[PDB]
Amino acid sequence: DETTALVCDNGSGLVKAGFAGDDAPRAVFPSIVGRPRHQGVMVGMGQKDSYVGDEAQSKRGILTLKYPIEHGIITNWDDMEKIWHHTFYNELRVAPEEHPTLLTEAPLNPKANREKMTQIMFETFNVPAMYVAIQAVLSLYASGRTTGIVLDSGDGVTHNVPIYEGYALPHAIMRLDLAGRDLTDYLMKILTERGYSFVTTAEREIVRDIKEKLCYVALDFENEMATAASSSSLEKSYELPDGQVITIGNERFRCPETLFQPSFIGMESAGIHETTYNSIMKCDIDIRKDLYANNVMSGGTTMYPGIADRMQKEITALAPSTMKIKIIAPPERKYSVWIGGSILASLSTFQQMWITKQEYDEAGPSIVHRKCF
Amino acid sequence: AVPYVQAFDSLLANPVAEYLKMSKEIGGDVQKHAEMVHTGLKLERALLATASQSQQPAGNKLSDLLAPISEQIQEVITFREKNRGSKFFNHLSAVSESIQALGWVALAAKPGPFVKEMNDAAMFYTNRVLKEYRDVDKKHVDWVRAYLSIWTELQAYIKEFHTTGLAWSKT
Amino acid sequence: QGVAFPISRDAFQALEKLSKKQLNYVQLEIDIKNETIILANTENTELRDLPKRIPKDSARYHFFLYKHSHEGDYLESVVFIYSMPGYTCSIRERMLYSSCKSPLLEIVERQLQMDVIRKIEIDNGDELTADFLYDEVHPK
Ligand SMILES: Nc1ncnc2c1ncn2[C@@H]1O[C@H](COP(=O)(O)OP(=O)(O)O)[C@@H](O)[C@H]1O
Ligand SMILES: [Mg+2]
Ligand SMILES: [Mg+2]
Repeated sequence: DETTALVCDNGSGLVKAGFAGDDAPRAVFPSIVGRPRHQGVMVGMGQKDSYVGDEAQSKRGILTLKYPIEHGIITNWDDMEKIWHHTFYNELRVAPEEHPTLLTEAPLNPKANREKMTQIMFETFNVPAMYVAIQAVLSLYASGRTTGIVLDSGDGVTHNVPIYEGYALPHAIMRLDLAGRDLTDYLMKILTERGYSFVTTAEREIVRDIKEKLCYVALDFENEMATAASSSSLEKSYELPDGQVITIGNERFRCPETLFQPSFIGMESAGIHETTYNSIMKCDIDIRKDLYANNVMSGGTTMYPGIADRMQKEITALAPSTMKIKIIAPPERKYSVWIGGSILASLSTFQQMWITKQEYDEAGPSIVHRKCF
Repeated sequence: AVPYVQAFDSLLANPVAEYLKMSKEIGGDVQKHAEMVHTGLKLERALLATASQSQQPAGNKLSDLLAPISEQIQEVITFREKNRGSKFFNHLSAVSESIQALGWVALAAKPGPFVKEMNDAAMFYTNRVLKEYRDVDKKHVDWVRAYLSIWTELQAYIKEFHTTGLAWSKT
Repeated sequence: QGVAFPISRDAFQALEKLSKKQLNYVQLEIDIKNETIILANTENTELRDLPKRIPKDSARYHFFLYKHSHEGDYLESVVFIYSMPGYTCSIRERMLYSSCKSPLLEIVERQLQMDVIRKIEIDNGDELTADFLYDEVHPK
């Protein structure tokens, strides 16, 4: 951690940060900025103008919240700078001018956006060297292949990213503004409609844990609903932080069913199986066969037991009857983007691939699009 | 003094003393943070004793009256912010993100709901302490219950004597 | 694009022989610790024995001389194979075989004019039938 390269995966909802060579990110926190709801009824009394990450989450009951990433793209730059500052100084506790930093990039990111992040990293954080890698490409590569279609379902956004020999096909990338935080919120709603009351920020955290520990994707949703209504076999008990034990039934599979049926939250969109199929269909007919046999899942929202089998069933139903369909769900898929970056940045052969501060000063902003992965 | 000063001294002698006792059992940063919380609560008691026998002041007199509490709240917060590498960072965060509850005395209205919100911010961190230490040592579970009891008792104390705000003397 | 791992002298010379059709099969492995591409095997391999060459316990690169008929012509075509058997491979192994593939193929074409006809990515040797190889190289 002396001069070790840093890996920063700025997610739509979660920052995954750490040191190149580690098996897991050292810091994982919300990519969110919170501001007081009212001007102030009291002076000072420890009040701050803004709060970042977990400090924003703990005080969400008295704040307005804002994600610096909108529709999967960095949008609120002063807020993103607050999150980057927090990552270096409060979470990783490093001097950024001492560490080469690898940053990840979301699908369809404009050239000017990558230039903006690079400008902030070199001029504002004074990083000695930098590198940008595409999230979906790092996950596909970490899965053991260079051609396939990545389903990246994270916190605020889900993408279908077709990739050919490490190059994403921008014309065919599909976006769904539905992922992890939306499922937590929907689980809160259906547990409330059941009679439970999860309202406070700590209760939102309990619901997020219930989702991550007990939710699953049913292979046949309607068959599962009929079993749940006639039998208690799908019921699972959950221990609350205070030791109280609750019982969860059909909410286990109704919550991630939203990914396949966005109408569950009233969202007018096709489900993740249909957007995968549509993304494959936008590509040239000759690559489609390789895409169908290489559906790779990444991101925390692809962690549900049964999601791979469900996607296999749904893509089979849409694709030609003779098409070989395969879903690859690596066990590391929750952090595959970060892990991929960690492996890369730790290689001795990578030390010559960084864009140095010297290189940036000489070639200008266009150097980030030339030095690629 | 007046019933609300007596009731605050009972709050200091009961959940606060339990919190100080559990913080001492954990020691280190937790013990150091507790002494700063205690200083804050003692500064609040002094303001309650002043308010019990004096009419509602304004501007400079009121700012001078509330400034020691405001400054001690910042001292509690600064400690946590200067100790991010602490082995008890969720304990420190539960305190720093909730200590503004002492600021209820500055509110023109609804002090009770404000202390409730501060208690909810502490619970974001105390639930992390419970999850990490429920199988480690009971003293951490006891510390969480002791710290949170200060704010549930403070809310009961506010509802009883200062429902619409700090009950300054009329005469 | 990708990460460039230096190819050993023996691996280069084996590939040189394959480009001259002195060899018909070249298996390359990544030395993870040394960040190099080394020679694993150059065993005589006819299409019927190609499935036997794909390891089940680790990822490998393969350059195979695919001798076959296509529309009246007898072709002797170099096929590249990146075989990755699954979770028996560590995430570092999967990441490095994926990341090193493109610079290896770039240097093989540039320095040896290998003219790789097709690049294939497989899970196991059993899928390397004559039908599969034909349909991969000559689709539709
Ligand atoms: N085991 C799990 N099962 C289901 N959802 C999970 C699991 N682990 C994490 N998540 C969810 O994944 C989301 C974060 O995913 P991530 O890929 O890090 O998002 P992003 O990169 O967009 O920030 C959160 O909404 C979280 O609750
Ligand atoms: Mg992500
Ligand atoms: Mg394949």
